[PDB]
Amino acid sequence: HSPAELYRAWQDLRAERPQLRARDAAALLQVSEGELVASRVGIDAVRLRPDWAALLPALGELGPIMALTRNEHCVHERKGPYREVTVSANGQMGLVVSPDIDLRLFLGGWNAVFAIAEETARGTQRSIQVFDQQGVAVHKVFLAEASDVRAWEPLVERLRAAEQDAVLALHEPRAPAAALVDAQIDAAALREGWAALKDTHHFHALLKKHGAQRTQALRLAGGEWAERLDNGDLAKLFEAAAESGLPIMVFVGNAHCIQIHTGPVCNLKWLDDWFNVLDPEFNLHLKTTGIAELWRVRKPSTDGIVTSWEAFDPDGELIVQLFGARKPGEPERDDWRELAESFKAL
Ligand code: HEM
Repeated sequence: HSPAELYRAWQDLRAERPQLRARDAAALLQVSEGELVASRVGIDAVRLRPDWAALLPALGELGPIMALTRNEHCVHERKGPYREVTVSANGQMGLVVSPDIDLRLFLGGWNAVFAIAEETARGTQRSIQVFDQQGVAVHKVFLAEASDVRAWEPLVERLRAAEQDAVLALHEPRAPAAALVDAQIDAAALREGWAALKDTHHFHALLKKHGAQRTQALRLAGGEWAERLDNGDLAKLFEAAAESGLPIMVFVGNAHCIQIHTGPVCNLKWLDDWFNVLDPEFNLHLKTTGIAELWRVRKPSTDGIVTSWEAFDPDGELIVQLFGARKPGEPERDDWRELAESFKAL
């Protein structure tokens, strides 16, 4: 097929199935979302340069936006101004640090970026959308009610790519080391290192060190460090936290982007298999059925023990993580720890 052909095929599908979102439609059309979006260029999308160092700070020009980051089973939507942005010297790491938009950006796999200005009945819905080497969405930022609409066009023109294009280059997915079996992991060393952890940020390196998958290490850590929970407990913890006003942290990401909410959750709702947070500045959409394992995890650090809940899919990938709200230098709060431990292990 061609990009003109793809665009047409998609519009035909959406006419048939207006509930279908871009990501769903792309799958039905047997292409990546990135490809689908590129089929839009010259119609209602403009391809931008992948110049993250200029683009990311510039989004701050737009005022309050909505940032959307998801994986297969969980969608995180947070509202606020896109600041404060810092991008590393080597241009491979980005941060957005603020009480609202709070992001960790791993720019290396970021491949293509488009500015979309989509006709609505009456207005136009504008978004910046980023895609990875495989065409899978990385991160999106949506203009909303309160955005500075006049920043839009100058931003697009400044970042507009020379070759507008509608094809999109994609790379074949890169090496998966085969997992070791549990019996091949040095469990004592891993536990020793676990006990020695000084900052929750060092966890990743610890896994790399012993060659263990994250779920695998939890399994081998022992009950004092990690315990499996009934999968249905996660929604219940949200419900209990809603009940008390406890400020929590909710981490949701994919291989290339992590988005964080800090604060309480208040308004919660089920719709079918979806468990939802539905607050004015924060929406969360969790497909509970996609959760294969749920762990309570405890990690030592310089600020003391940090307790979190970590939900995984069938592939061993993290859906969402919960912590208590905390500043580096402060220990976690008792109310959080009490709630996190209140639930019975399997
Ligand atoms: C700039 C200041 C930063 C602040 C204030 C911050 C704050 C936090 C806090 C409070 C937590 C949870 C509580 C704790 O574990 O101590 C956390 C966890 C985390 N942060 Fe950061 N962070 C920062 C920078 C970064 C950076 C640069 C990265 C790069 C990836 C990152 C990635 C993570 C990840 C993955 C976790 C989850 C840890 C786990 O698995 O236990 N953060 N951060």
